[PDB]
Amino acid sequence: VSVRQITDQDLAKIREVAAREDLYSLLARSIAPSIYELEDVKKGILLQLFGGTNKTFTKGGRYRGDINILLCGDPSTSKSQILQYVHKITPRGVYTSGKGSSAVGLTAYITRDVDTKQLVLESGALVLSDGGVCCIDEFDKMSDSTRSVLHEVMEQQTISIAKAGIITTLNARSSILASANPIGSRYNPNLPVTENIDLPPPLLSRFDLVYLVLDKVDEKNDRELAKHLTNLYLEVLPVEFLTMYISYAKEHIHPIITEAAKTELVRAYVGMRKATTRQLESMIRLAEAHAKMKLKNVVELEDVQEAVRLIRSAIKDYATQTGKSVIQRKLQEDLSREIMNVLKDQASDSMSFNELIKQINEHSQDRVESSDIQEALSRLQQEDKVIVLGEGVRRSVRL
Amino acid sequence: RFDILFLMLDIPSRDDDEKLAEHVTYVHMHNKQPDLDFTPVEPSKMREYIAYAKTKRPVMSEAVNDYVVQAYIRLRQDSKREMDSKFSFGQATPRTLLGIIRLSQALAKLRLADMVDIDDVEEALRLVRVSKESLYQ
Amino acid sequence: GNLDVKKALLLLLVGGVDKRVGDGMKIRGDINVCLMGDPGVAKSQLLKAICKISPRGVYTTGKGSSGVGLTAAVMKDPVTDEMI
Repeated sequence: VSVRQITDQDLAKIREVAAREDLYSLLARSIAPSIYELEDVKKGILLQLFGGTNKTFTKGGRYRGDINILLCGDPSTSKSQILQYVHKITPRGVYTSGKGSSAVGLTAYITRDVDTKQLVLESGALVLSDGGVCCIDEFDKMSDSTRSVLHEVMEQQTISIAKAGIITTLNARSSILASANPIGSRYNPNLPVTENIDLPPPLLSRFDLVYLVLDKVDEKNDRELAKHLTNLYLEVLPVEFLTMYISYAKEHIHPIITEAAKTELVRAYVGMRKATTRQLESMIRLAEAHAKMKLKNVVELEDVQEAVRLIRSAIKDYATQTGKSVIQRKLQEDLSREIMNVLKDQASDSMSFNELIKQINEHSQDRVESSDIQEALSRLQQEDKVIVLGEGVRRSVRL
Repeated sequence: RFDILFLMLDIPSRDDDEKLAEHVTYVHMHNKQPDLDFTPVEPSKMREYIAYAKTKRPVMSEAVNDYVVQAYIRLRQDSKREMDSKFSFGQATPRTLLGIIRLSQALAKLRLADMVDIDDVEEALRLVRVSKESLYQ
Repeated sequence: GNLDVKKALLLLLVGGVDKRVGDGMKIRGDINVCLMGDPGVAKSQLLKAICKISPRGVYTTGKGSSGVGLTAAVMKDPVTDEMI
C-alpha cells in the first residue's frame, strides 16, 4: 500500500508528561506549533479532543463529551490552517467547505450502485463525520437546509433518515468545529455581538463556545508575528506522543467531578446570568475535559475557574438587538398611536405606507427604517392591531 | 487569497487613443508590430531562462527581511486607517506579505543570484500599490 | 502598453520559490493574479499569449470548464470500456 496498542514505557512518559506542570499549556504549543499566538484558541482545541464524558445513566442520557465550538474572526487569520491541521490530527476527522457541502451530502446519499444497476444507500458527511472531530467551512454561508440536520445532531446526537425507501435513525456522535467568516468582513467595534456573527440566535447560543478572532494591530505583535513569519525563510514540543495520549486519554480515563467542583460551578453561573444552563451544560462538559487531562478519575476543583473563564474569554468578546427592552415595542406603541391619531384625524382608518415612512422614520432616531416599520407592522398584523389594506396603503384594525 | 489584481478601467485619452489606434492602424497594415524600438524574445530561448532561473531559489537577506516587516505594519497601519469603505481594500493580511516576500523571491530569480536585494524587495511593493490606486483615474 | 501589467506577468510565469516548513506545510510558491476591468479590452488575449509560452499552459473560461472539468470525473468510454 504505502486497535492501536501502545508499548508500556512511553505510557509512563504520559504519566511523566502528566506530572509535568505545563502539559495543559506545553501541549497547546505542541497542538499548533506552526500556528502563532491565539493560544486560548489552542486551549479550546486542547479541550475538545478530550472534551466531555459519556453518561448513559440507567437509561437514556448520553449527553456524551461531544462539544462543538465555532471559530470566528478576521479573514486570513490562518484560522483555516488549524482545521487543515486538525484534520490530520483526528483518527476520524471531517472537513468540508460551505455551500459545496449540502444537507443531502451530510446523510443518506442512496445513489444507484450503477454497476449492479441498483440504488445503494450511502452515509452522509455527518455519518462519516460521526466519531472524531469535524471542521466546518462557511458555516455562516451554509444552507438553511443545512444546520437543521445539524440541530438534529446538536440535540439527538443522531441522524434520522426516513427518506426514500427506508427509515434509518442513525447515531452520529462526533466533535465538530466550524470556521466562521464575519460579513463585515470586519466584525467592527461595538455593534451587537450576535447580530455581527450573523446566523440565528437559536443556532448561535447552542454552540459550546465561540472564539472571536480580532486584530489590534500590535506593533509589537505583527512584526514578531512577521518574525514568526520571518521563520521559513529557513531552514518542548511532543508530536505523535500526544496523539497516542489522545487515544490513551479516551477509554482509559473516566473522570467523576465528585462534590467539590459542583459548589464552585454554581456561584459563577449565578454571575453568568447576572448566560444559560446551556452554558452550565458546557461548564461541566468543559472542565471534565480538563479532567480527562492529567489522567484524572476525579475533576480538580480548580479547573472550572478558567473553564468559566474560557467561557469568559468568549464573554470578554461580548463587550463589543431584539434583546434590548422595547425596541420594536415603543415603535409599535408610536406606530399604533400615530395611525390611531391619523385614524381619528384623517377621514380614513388608514394611511399610506409612504406616508407612514414620512410620519414615522423622519421624525426621530427612535423611528426605524421603512422595512423595519414594515416588520413592526407585520408583528402588529399578527396581533390584529392593524390591517394591511393592500401594498398601496396601511390600515388600523377595525373594531 | 489573491495576491494581485490589475484594474483594467479604460478612460479615453485622445493622445493615447490615437497612438493605440496607430498600433491598430499599424496592423492590419503589416504582420510585424514591434518597432521604434524593441526586439521581443522568442519563447523557446525565453522559456529556457525560466526554469533555469527557477533552479535558483533565492535565500532572503535578513537586512531586507526586517524591512519588509516594517513596511508591513505600515501597510497593516495605512490600510486599516482607510477604515470604512471607499478606496480600500484592507486589511493588509500577512498572506499578501507572505506572498510579497515570495515576490522578491520570484523577482530575485530573474536576477538569479539568490541574494534578494532590497530594491528587489521594494520592487514588488511598488507593484502592490499600482495594482490599485488607478481607481482615481 | 500596460507593460507594468506585463511586468508582473513575468513573475507568475516564474513564481517561487514556495517553502518547506518541515511541519510540514508547504506554502505557495505560486502567484494567483486576477484582472478586473470591462469591456473586454482584449484582456482575454493576454491569457492567449501567457499560457502559450508557459509550460503546462492551460487556457480556460467560466463556461467553459466546470468544477467537474477541474476534477477527475467518471465517464463511459466509447469503444473500449468502461466508465474510465
